[PDB]
Amino acid sequence: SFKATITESGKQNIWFRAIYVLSTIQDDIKITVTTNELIAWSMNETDTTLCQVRFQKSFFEEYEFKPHEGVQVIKLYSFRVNGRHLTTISRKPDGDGIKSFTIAVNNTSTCPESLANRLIVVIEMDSLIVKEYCPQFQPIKYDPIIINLKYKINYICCNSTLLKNFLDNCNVNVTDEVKLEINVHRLSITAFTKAVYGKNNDLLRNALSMSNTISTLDLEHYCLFKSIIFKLKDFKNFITIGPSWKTTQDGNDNISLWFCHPGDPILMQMQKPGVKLELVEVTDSNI
Amino acid sequence: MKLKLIVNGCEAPDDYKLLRTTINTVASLRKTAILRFNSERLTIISTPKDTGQLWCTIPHDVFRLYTVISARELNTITMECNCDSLLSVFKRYDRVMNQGSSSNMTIKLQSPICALGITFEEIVHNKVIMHSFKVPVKLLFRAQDTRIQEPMINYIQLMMYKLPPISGEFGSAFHGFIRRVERYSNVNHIHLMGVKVELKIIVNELDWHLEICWNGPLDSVISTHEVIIRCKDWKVCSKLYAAFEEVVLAISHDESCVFHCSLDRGRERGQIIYYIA
Amino acid sequence: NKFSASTVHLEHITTALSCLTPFGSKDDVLIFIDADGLSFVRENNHVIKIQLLLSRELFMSYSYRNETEDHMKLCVKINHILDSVSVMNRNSDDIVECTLSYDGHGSPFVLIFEDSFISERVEYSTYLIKDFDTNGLELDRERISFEAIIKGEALHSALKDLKEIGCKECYVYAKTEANDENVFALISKSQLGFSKIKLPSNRSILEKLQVFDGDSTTVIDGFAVIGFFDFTSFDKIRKSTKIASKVLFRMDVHGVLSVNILSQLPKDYPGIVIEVCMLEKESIDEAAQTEIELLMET
Amino acid sequence: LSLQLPWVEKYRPQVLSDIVGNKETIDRLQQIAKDGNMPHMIISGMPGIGKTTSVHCLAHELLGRSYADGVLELNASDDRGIDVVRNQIKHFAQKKLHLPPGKHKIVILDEADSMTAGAQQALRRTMELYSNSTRFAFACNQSNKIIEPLQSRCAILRYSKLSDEDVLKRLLQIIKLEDVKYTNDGLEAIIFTAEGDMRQAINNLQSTVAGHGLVNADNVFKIVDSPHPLIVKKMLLASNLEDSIQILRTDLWKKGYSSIDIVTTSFRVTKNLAQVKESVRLEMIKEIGLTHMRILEGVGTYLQLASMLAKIHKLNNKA
Amino acid sequence: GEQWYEKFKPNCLEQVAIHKRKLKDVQEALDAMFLPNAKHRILLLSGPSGCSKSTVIKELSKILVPKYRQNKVTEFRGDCIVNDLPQMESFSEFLKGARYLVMSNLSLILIEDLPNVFHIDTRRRFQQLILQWLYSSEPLLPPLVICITECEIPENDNNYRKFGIDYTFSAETIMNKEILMHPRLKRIKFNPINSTLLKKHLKFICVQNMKMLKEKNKWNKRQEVIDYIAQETGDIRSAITTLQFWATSSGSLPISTRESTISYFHAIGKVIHGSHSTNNDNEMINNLFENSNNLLSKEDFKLGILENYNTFNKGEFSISDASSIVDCLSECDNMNGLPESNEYGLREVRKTFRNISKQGHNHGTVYFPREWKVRKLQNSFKVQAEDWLNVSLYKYNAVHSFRNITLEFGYYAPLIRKCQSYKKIDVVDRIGGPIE
DNA sequence: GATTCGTATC
DNA sequence: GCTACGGCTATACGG
Ligand SMILES: Nc1ncnc2c1ncn2[C@@H]1O[C@H](COP(=O)(O)OP(=O)(O)OP(O)(O)=S)[C@@H](O)[C@H]1O
Ligand SMILES: Nc1ncnc2c1ncn2[C@@H]1O[C@H](COP(=O)(O)OP(=O)(O)OP(O)(O)=S)[C@@H](O)[C@H]1O
Ligand SMILES: [Mg+2]
Ligand SMILES: [Mg+2]
Repeated sequence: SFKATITESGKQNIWFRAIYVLSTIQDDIKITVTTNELIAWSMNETDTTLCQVRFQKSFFEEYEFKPHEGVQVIKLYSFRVNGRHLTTISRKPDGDGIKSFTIAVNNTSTCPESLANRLIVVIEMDSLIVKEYCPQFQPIKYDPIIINLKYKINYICCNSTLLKNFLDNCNVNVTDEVKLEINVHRLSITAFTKAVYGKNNDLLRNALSMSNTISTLDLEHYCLFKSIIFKLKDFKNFITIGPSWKTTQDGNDNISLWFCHPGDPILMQMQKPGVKLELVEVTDSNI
Repeated sequence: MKLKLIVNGCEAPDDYKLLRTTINTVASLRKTAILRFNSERLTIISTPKDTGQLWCTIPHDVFRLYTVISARELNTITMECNCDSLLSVFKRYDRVMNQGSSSNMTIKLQSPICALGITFEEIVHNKVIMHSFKVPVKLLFRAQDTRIQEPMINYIQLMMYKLPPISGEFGSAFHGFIRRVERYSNVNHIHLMGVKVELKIIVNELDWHLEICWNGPLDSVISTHEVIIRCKDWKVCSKLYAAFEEVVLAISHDESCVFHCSLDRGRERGQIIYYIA
Repeated sequence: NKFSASTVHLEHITTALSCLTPFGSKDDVLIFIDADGLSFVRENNHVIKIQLLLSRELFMSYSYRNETEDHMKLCVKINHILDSVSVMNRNSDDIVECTLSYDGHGSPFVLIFEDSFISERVEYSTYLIKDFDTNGLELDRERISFEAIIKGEALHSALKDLKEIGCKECYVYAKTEANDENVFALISKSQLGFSKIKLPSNRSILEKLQVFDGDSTTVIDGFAVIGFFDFTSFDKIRKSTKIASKVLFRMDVHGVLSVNILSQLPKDYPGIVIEVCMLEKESIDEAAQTEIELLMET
Repeated sequence: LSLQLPWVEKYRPQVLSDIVGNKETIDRLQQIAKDGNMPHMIISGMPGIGKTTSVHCLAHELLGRSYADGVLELNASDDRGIDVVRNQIKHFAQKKLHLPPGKHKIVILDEADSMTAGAQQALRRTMELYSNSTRFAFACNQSNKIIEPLQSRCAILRYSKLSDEDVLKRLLQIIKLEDVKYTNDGLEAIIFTAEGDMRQAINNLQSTVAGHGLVNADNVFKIVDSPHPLIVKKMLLASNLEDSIQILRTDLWKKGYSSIDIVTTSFRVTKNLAQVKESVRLEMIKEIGLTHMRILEGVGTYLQLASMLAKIHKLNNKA
Repeated sequence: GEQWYEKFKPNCLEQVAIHKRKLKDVQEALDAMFLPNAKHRILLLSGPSGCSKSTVIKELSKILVPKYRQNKVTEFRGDCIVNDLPQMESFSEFLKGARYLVMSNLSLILIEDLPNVFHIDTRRRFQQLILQWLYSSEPLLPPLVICITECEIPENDNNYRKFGIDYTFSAETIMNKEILMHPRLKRIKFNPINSTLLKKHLKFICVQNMKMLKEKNKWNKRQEVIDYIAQETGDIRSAITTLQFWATSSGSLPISTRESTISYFHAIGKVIHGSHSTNNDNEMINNLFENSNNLLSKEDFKLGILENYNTFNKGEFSISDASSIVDCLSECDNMNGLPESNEYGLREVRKTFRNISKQGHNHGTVYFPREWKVRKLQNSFKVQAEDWLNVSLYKYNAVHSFRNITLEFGYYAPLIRKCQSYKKIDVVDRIGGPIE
């Protein structure tokens, strides 16, 4: 019914760091198979952050889809698989190279019950070792986000190198608030933390703020068609997915942002030649 | 109570590295340390009051500036300072001079709980970056100061041994001798021995018995001498010997052990004494 | 003393001893001392046994003055030798010289290390020998169901993958086909589900796979050999496969598996012969083997 | 040696029609097995009355050929911690195995009384979310050892002690399938020594036929003894002291029973003793406990037991 | 093909089996915390299992959230193992992500499945995070509702160092005194469902399953089943489960329901005044010991008996009976916690109060033992005596023992320091206060 | 299980 | 080609 293969090192790297992030956003990763692309997405338990990756058909050397042979007609097949179980399959072993990563599912009447409701992943190493896994999956119903056309509304385009360095400098253990303060002149991003006070001013939680101001010269494209606050861990992980695939032909290494008000969610979207990446994150409505 | 000092690591490397030798030891031993700023000399103290005590003497000529005035006797004011913060500041200056610089440390006593204004400069490559730090300290009272005195060590007919310098041929061999017992995980007591010159590291237990020996030459300037010591104190002794050329070892029969370290600055000589019960 | 052995290749002895650490590192190790060499036999729960082999040519000196007895058995705690021989033999100008000796019963096992200017000495008091027979955890020489030779690197990667995917239980396949096709996979039951690591049929990885009829002489094609082994015991060979070039696998009809680690310093000595005998689980389930077979079909 | 299984395992019922006793519960279990809709159930009772062989047979009949991949048996011999509940039970519940309509996956959590508290509190959510596909069958010896929120979602099935006729029927079935010579008094003695425990009846019958062959009262009572609670009851309910001391000595001290065992059984017998005034019962409890303390402190002698019996008779005659 | 407690769940608020006053109080509280600046920030709901503690919130949300939401509930899921998330920070991340649920995404956060509060290290983190929520400086936060089921933790560990969480799973053993007494925490404790709403909501299910109950001729013995179920249990889920298990049956299987745990004061009242059902005290004591051993086999119970035996006749009984109660309670203290000690100290008291049991007696109100206050006063005395010894050995030179302090230098020395020093920094008053 | 207060209902 | 250091992981400890 579906068969996809990966035969590139960078493609396997981005696939692993794409899935590793969706596994650390939600315990189970929901994957929808389309006729033109493969979509893997993950939603928070609080329904506050969503990351959706879309590996085009050209991203896979072999891409076959036979939905005629659960299924939602909009013919799209969606299934839910454990994120931790999937991220331990796509990991690159040390000392060996994955010459082929095949992801497939054949849900027919002839297929045995040992493979029924069991996702089929076949890995061929450079040492010719064939490692086949059969993780179970649960067919679910895909629900698409209109945010992509809802507010595809000032737009921010900045290179992800310096921002990635700044976010890696920050830690999610003590800081989880990101203030993206942007004006027409400059752009400043500070990772701060509010300090709550106990009974008698006692420091229940301390306040740490690491600020990094970015000049508009480093900024690529901005148009005020602005203070926004959101989380840090989701933004950090979504930032570390595009760099994973070392691509020099596209030369993107940049992120696209959209937000309207402190109430509406902010959309962050990264671009790759065969991979479409987006991050949905709710914003603090405190005006 | 006005205290102000200026240190330059690049100007004098020996007195500066002995300051690094004193700070690392008081950091490794236990948290917090005692700093008595006598008008002519400094002494950095870590008193746990069985656990060992270190008494390192730091002269007044080591720093470029040693202005010290107080209402107590001989201009003595005594600090209690958390060693982690000053160790971090000192490591920051080590990295400052490693990257290439020659700036000095301006340390001032800015206000019983006080703090030291340890400020210095760093230049990256012709940029001015000022590093300001404030380590919270407490003021020890004079009555509390006189409660702390250096442990006394006698040798009516005991035995001090001259440990060969680490710069010599046998220095590395003796360092390996001292660190050989440190490789074992399940060791807590070491039994030192004294014969007059051989010294042996003996660890006897229920089912196993170490008996390491030193077959090289030894010197004793001018009878059995055995003591039971802890392994952590032996690690501190290893670290102290690694940074000292002149090391003096004296062993008492079932009473105590003393690890004496001295640097010949000649000028008053800086000495480090590790009293071990 | 009654026995004395010295060497300088402390790295080899350290690697041999580190292969006994997977079996606990907080218990007793039993040592054989005969004219051929000295060995470390270690057993856990009477279900797995590992045996080293340090030849006499490995050490520069091997005297063995014990004319009265053919071999000497001593029992000491394993952790202490592991901590002692880890000198790493630094400062190559002055090589740390080993010295192993054992004067006999009542005498302690001595490990004298010489650093030219330093002569340390460690004495290990031996313990009473437990009433257990090492011959029990041994494989037949006439009932071999299958015999396979696998290179060390591929096997080590397979065990590393099995450990990473959890692998609470493991299975072994060995089927020979009449068209010279040989299949060998380590099927495992883990949190993921049903996972298979098929070894390649090329001679660079599967040098020789021969499936017998329980007589170690007949070559039957189209038959399958199934071994259900607990991965707790199967993981003990992972560290032994990290130093091996070729691994010999042999199992019989009585459910014992012999992992023969072949490790490839003096020129005369062959190497460390590490033998890890392992017992098969009873497998009260009967449909599990049918599911294994069906998974191997497709 | 031989591969001949012990009759406890050789004659374990494989169908619900072979499980004797609790007819009103076995019939309901068969009705569930035929209809298909199996509610969450907690089966509790005394040891050896058929609580495990009932759940296993019910699961077997309910799932047919899908038993290998439709059940998840987690016993106390497995690490039934909170991590296992959060991972293995969750993944088994999330499995989407297709079953005949009305059938459900069964999680046979045998010996659920030994499960920890956090594991049960996670099991709460496990049966709350995944209840349309999998069903939980708790088997225990004490229902109060399962937390109240877990007992709320289950249906309590209380197995009772087996009577003297159901055990006799099963024993006769075994004796018919093993060609065992017997006599009626020997079988009655086996039932009497079983105390409503089928396992301890099969074991005693096997021991008797192995040691002597013919199942009579002598061959039974010369290998398996009369229940010591019933001898302690006879000792504690005597009239004179010289008639209770005889039953103490010649039936509990020269037979090989420890003094602490005698006192522990005496406390249980006193708790369940009937036709005895409550003041007498509480005084007997106090006197048994005072001797229990002395025995636990070291003086476990026959003189102390004699003194305890004498004080019991003292409280009996006037106090 | 479904359980009857899931196919007959309330769709509206009028089908929820809850008392009208309780529903009104919860309505007022919840409507109070949905206001912009709410005095209460967390709503705690305590009570036994199946008291509609989550069946009322999940139907109040459907009528309250889509009224203040600018243009249901967000349950915390314990079994969510995120990669790169230690198992102690899951609730912290849930709280951090749940603070953004404000207008234009407003949702009431419900915490029914609490984190693993049976571990000493994450219970502290739970309490600290709840305190941070209660002391949050954020001017705008979503309402928070925590439902804790009061159930007795069964005896599984083998140690006398068992804490509160190893005896009872209640709002006191999970939340500290500061959170419970916090001004911004409204606690609405629940009660078991009474025999009237349980008798009505089960007859509802019966008249919906009219067809199945009529086919099996189970319509003439119906009320004899609903009344028995309502009289036995106060559970809305177990009652429906038993009703389904009885209606789906085709025989004479005796129906059963989950057992209730007798509380502390309930067991004290059972021991002192006796049970209304069983007239045999031996059976009552045996069932109390076999159903509530985790409470009877303690020291607080034997202390409560001594503190509450005077409330039988408000103190109007013979002193010869009081002596026969206290001497047995004292003899039980020397038995070193043997199982034969509690069974004697609970039987003698019951026999004594039964032999004097006559009608017309106006009993008193029981109370908790006061030893916990005595121990705290003793600790205060210990601290004061330590300060006395410290100040008597640095401002002077004299070593004195603690016993001598409590006997002579805890009263005479304060008077001397009140006259020698004050009359003509230090200790001047009696140690631990006067003897009143 | 006890008392006291407060309803709802027959 | 070799070494330092960061990431991964097994193991002892703590309440
Ligand atoms: N009602 C019964 N009919 C037939 N055999 C029975 C019956 N009850 C027990 N047995 C026998 O008891 C053995 C199995 O005991 P189980 O049913 O596993 O015990 P149980 O009642 O679950 O008690 P626990 O909880 O395991 S101690 C086999 O020998 C059965 O044949
Ligand atoms: N009329 C009713 N009133 C209340 N609950 C009902 C009713 N009919 C069915 N139920 C079900 O009974 C159950 C009661 O659950 P709740 O009491 O709300 O949860 P709970 O209070 O947390 O109990 P625990 O502690 O989780 S077992 C739910 O599953 C309801 O769907
Ligand atoms: Mg059983
Ligand atoms: Mg609920």
